Amino acid sequence: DIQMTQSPSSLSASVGDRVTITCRASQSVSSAVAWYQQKPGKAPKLLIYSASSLYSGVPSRFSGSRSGTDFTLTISSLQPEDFATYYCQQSSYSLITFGQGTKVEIKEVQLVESGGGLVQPGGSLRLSCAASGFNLRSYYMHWVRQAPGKGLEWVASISPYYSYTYYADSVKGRFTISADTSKNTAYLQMNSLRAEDTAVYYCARHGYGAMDYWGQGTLVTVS
Amino acid sequence: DIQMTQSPSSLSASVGDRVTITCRASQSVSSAVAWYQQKPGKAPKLLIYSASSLYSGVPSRFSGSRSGTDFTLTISSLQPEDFATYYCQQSSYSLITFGQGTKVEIKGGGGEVQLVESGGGLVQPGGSLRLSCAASGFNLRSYYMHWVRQAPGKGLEWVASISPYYSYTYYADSVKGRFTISADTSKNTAYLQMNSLRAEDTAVYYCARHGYGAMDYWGQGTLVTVSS
Amino acid sequence: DIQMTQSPSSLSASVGDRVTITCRASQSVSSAVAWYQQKPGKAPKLLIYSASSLYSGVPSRFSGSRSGTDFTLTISSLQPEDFATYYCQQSSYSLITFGQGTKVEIKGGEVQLVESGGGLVQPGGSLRLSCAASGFNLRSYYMHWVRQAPGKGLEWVASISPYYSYTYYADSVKGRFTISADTSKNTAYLQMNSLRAEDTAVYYCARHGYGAMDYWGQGTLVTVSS
Amino acid sequence: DIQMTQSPSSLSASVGDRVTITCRASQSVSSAVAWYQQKPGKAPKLLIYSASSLYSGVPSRFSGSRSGTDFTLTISSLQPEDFATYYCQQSSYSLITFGQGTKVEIKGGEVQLVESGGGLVQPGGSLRLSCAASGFNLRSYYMHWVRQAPGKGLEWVASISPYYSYTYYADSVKGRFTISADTSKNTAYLQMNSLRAEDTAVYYCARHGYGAMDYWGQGTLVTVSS
Ligand SMILES: [Cl-]
Ligand SMILES: [Cl-]
Ligand SMILES: [Cl-]
Ligand SMILES: [Cl-]
Ligand SMILES: [Cl-]
Ligand SMILES: [Cl-]
Ligand SMILES: [Cl-]
Ligand code: NA
Ligand code: NA
Repeated sequence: DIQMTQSPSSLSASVGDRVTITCRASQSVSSAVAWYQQKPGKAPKLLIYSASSLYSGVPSRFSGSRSGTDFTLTISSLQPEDFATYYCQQSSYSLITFGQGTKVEIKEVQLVESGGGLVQPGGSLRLSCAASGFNLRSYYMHWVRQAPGKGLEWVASISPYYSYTYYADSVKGRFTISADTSKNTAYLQMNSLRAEDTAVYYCARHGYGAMDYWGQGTLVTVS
Repeated sequence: DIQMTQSPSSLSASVGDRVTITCRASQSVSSAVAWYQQKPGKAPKLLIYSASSLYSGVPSRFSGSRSGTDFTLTISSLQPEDFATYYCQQSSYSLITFGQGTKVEIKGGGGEVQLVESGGGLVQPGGSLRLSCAASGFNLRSYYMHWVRQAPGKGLEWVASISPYYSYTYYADSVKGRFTISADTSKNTAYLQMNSLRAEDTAVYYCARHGYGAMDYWGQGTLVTVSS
Repeated sequence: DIQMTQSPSSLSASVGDRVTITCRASQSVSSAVAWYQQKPGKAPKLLIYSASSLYSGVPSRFSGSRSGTDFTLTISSLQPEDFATYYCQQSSYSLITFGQGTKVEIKGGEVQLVESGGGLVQPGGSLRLSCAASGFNLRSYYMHWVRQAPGKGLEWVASISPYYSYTYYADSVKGRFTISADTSKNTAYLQMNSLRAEDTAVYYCARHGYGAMDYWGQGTLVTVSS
Repeated sequence: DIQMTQSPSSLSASVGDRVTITCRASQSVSSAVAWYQQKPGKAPKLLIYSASSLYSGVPSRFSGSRSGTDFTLTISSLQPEDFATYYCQQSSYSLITFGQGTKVEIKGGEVQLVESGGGLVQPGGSLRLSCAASGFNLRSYYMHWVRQAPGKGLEWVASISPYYSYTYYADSVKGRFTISADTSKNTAYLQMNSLRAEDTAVYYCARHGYGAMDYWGQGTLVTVSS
């Protein structure tokens, strides 16, 4: 006797923004509505119960309202730890249902990797890393990869202005790192692809004998 | 002077949803605020002016609001032609400014038939790519699946097809020996392996489902650029 | 074993006109002919299949015919939303082919803006963009230039006032761009000097109205690179 | 010419704890050591560089140390946002390497729910899930099972009432699943019969509080596949 339709299914905002998520109750309506937050890999956490009551310990920028059939969760000033999937729940005397969930996502120096995908062993693949906010000719750039569930593994680096290259032993003679200064883009040319190459591939900018700026990564699955 | 901050920068929604987009004026405020809709490849179109006046011909499901510095565009029930990017605009007596834009994208989609291509990108001649087409709302095991491509400013060109239950493949002469079509029923996904790419392969690649001796459902397409 | 020759490749018509598009099957023939509509930036949409069957949800003003090797798509009364490109498809048991397409386009009285002059230059180069207006007296309105870098948002560039040609510029183009207008020719211009890579964008010209921009041109692409 | 060995591979701690992570350079050694934090599904963030320099905007509770070959990251007082995986990095003039990583995990308050029994079955098979409760009397609360298919949303499965053991079921599992409890042993159960591919999911146990579900277990994975 209850049904909840949640909107939007995802949204991207910036830190400090005001975000609203709606759940429309299209059958029986009551105030027995709760909101949950779920971080990737973890169980849900209760935010609000009885449609508008703040759960003990939950920060005050979360609040809930009901107007007619519409229940709304408002995050008043979005914080970096707020990025998660949010669910509404409605309860009747006989049933419980959940809305479909809303993914809330983040977003100056910027790096964007592309090129990943599901690929066949033995073939070749080019990865790209598009830089903005800086001239990557003036920086060492790095590729670092991470197989699923495993650690960071440095793959290759290329030097500023002279394009000297450095490689991990594990990819030497198979991978070539390069860059197009005119396009402010760095590249990774992967040859003779194999199962160990399955990984998220990150591009990172050198600073301080370290890597201070990272892209979000592109997934390469070899199968 | 004026400055506008638009949020969210993007949202995904479904047909029937009520969607709200905010623009905060951080300086001078008047009700001289307008909203525009822009579709890909197209000029912007005016939706609302003077913060709440609907422009002639715009559907009544679009409304504009103001509360202090906060201006809002509301779509009361999202329709399939509403997926676009939206911009607010503020005018002063000496300056014009726009918000950064909000993209409204289609969600995915439930039990509705949907095709989503991916894998496009820029490659040098001789390079290779593998396109994927992820199906939702139906099992591609039961249907012929097609790839069709369109070079910029040119016509539709059939690329390849793959049959159900038997995996028989069919290719245009222009890609024989270079492209391979396949399907993975367990992932409900079709693929186009593209080897030995040349400049003339530059195009938007669409995946399409067979129905009625025709192609009844189509993806949004993925762009492939082959350039030296 | 199939081949489709589609005619015409383009045509100009008015709302309310009857429009017909033909595809001749030059090789084997069957009833397996379909017709599609495609609008700029969108995937094709199926209109008719098996030469004459109307696809669910398509308006009845669309119909498909066949006489011999010739298949025809008829739009009994063109509506504003029908301006688009149309394609026939033919299938055999071994092949699919598409006709080359027919663009159905609009032809007075209506407000129109048409930008031109875009092109590719090196940093430090220059271009003059022009915006030809019809349907209204450009001298009576504020005219604007707005640009959009690829993948990015709209950015106001410059405005010119009616009757007095007072000019207004965004800070990013001050001292480099000049807006002007020839009212006797109903054309606005954007002289773009000292170009830099960040000026790369589609440039639109827009008419002022209601404190906003009610009519825009289709834009002209400017690319600056070394 | 460089190699880092990181320990522990994982540790469990509470908010307010002092926590230390060690990386031993077993080959050439220098001050060129950095520390990174990474949260699930996100890129690493730089914390410390040159073994002891705090990157701009990193809280002062993070500090880095060196004793000979051993490099140590210390979090003086663990905060909720610090539960993450941490990595050390060493650079030479020719190579970069990373430690194997340290997962820093929350310990468990008094309330715990622990699901077990998840596993792999063929369509038509059966499983019994267990939910062990501690820190509260299960007899006095509604208990719920809620599941989540990979990359999808929460779906309520079943609930059982306190003191009278009334049961409630989702339509999608009616006639296949049975929820039960053993109050004397503080355990709830979900018997899952006649399984199908669509039942594949992480299954959570949850305690009723305030008309909602105030405590959740970490869930147990069920995979149904031919
Ligand atoms: Cl190499
Ligand atoms: Cl490939
Ligand atoms: Cl060929
Ligand atoms: Cl003809
Ligand atoms: Cl019909
Ligand atoms: Cl009609
Ligand atoms: Cl005007
Ligand atoms: Na010139
Ligand atoms: Na059932």
